[PDB]
Amino acid sequence: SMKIDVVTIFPEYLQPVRQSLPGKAIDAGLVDVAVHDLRRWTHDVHKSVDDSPYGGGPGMVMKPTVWGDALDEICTSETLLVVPTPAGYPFTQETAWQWSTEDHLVIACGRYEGIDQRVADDAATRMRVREVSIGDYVLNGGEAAALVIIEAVLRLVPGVLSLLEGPSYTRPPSWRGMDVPPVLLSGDHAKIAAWRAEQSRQRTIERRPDLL
Amino acid sequence: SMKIDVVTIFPEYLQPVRQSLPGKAIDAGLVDVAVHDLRRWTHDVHKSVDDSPYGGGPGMVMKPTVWGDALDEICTSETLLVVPTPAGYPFTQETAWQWSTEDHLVIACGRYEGIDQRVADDAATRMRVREVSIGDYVLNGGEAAALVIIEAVLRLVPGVLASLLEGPSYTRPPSWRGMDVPPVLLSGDHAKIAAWRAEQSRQRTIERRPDLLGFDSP
Ligand SMILES: Nc1ncnc2c1ncn2[C@@H]1O[C@H](CSCC[C@H](N)C(=O)O)[C@@H](O)[C@H]1O
Ligand SMILES: Nc1ncnc2c1ncn2[C@@H]1O[C@H](CSCC[C@H](N)C(=O)O)[C@@H](O)[C@H]1O
Repeated sequence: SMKIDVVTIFPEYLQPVRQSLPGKAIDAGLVDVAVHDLRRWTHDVHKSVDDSPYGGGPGMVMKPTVWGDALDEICTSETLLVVPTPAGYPFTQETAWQWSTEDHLVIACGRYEGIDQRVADDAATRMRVREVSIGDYVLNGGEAAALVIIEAVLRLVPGVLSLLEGPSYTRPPSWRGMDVPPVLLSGDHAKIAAWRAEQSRQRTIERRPDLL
Repeated sequence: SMKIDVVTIFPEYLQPVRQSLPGKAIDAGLVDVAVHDLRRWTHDVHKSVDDSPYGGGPGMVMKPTVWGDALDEICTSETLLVVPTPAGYPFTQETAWQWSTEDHLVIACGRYEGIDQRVADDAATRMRVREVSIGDYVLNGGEAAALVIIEAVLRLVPGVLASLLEGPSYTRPPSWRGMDVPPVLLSGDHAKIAAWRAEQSRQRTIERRPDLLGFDSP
């Protein structure tokens, strides 16, 4: 069984992935995804989640007192706390495999310039904390990153959801003047495998030379 | 003014586009985002969008005929056709800057094992086509990739407006749970604050992303 708790100021962002879980998996207790509005843990009538950065400059920083109360309530000693951030370690398929056998993931979704660093520092003294980037681009908030992480992790949990793969084809054999490569129809399955390997090599050279 | 069309067999999965920054840019009229159900272009009783691969292998491939009809209707020669795929060129901040100047993005979201390669090949005979990966992991579908791409592009479009990681940030109170904000940040010395932030950035980068500074990855 896996529990995923997401904490966010935009809880509606995660509702479609919640509803996408198959009922059989939920009923079997294989997976439970819960979403929490961070504003439940604000202190003031204005429900403030952010404040000006120490040292100056633009933007805002999310408040440690609010996040600290949220994580105190949601996390336990078994929690793996995931903090999406463009300044994080890379989230990769290896990470997804590792996290797919965790009992409890908590995803803390940030906004503005991120979460006051003492939140992660303090949490790390009582649980495991993982600051991760999903790619070399900047989002406005952690919610889209949470969606990517949830999808990549949960498709590796049974019954829930080096070289590049080459092109794929289906019927019809000829379409808009373009034929499916005839080798694929040849019934020479060793040759087909070699053809696919060369297609993957060429595609990796063209698109991802870093991988070779 | 930008137009983004998203084509998917799961249109409800794109509802998050109405939240947060993409939602506000939608409300401000700077961008119009339309989501289309690919099954609208099917003709059979069962609305079939997939068929088994040629050459063997597991899974299913999205049929070219249905996609070709959809893109015929939605795209023009001016369109930038975005095809998310883990086998694509990397989508990066540079890509986001480039696409932020485009008049029309169409995002073709795959499912199953992906879309028959001739769909992209055919589209490229009349428009620009970009097959892109959003990262070194595997999603079940292109819908989450579309949301990432839309968010990263929309925050750059004029009307809403480096090679290093940003260091840590702090806000009030100055002491919390016995944990202090670094004193330099409280000191008011702008030059010492700038130098500390630059050092924190470079130290975080070599620890977390040594590749960005030209060092081996672990
Ligand atoms: N590449 C990425 N990977 C994971 N999370 C990201 C991300 N890019 C942005 N985020 C999320 O979005 C939040 C704000 S981005 C932080 C800086 C600010 N957006 C700016 O540059 O002006 C982050 O704290 C993180 O939660
Ligand atoms: N890293 C990534 N970047 C962009 N899109 C991705 C992606 N991973 C998955 N997708 C999307 O999800 C769809 C199905 S994944 C495609 C099959 C894959 N070879 C597999 O291992 O099963 C793709 O066609 C693409 O639209």
